[PDB]
Amino acid sequence: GSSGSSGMASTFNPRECKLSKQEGQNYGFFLRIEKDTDGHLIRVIEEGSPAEKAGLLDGDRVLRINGVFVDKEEHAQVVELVRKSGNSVTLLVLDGDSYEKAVKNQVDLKELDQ
Repeated sequence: GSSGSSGMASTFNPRECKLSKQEGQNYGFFLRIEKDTDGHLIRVIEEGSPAEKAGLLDGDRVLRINGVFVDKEEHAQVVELVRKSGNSVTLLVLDGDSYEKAVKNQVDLKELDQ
């Protein structure tokens, strides 16, 4: 059963990303992780790359990948999705402050749908 809810609590302002690359070519960025760190880590952001153009910064946490909550998923679960995603991949990056306030208020982040 799909019942409609009434009375939202709070909602953050996530940043959407639209990456575009050719078949065989690379995006420019890579999905990495850091010890004792929440969310996903993004390092190796080449210059003038199609990955950064999407406001992609270092350490940026990708709430969901291609429109899929990848918080509990494994580094392998994401990377793969990014591939099947297609020529164009979407990513949702949240601000540190916001994220922190979320992980602290146990606020469902997966819900965040830009």
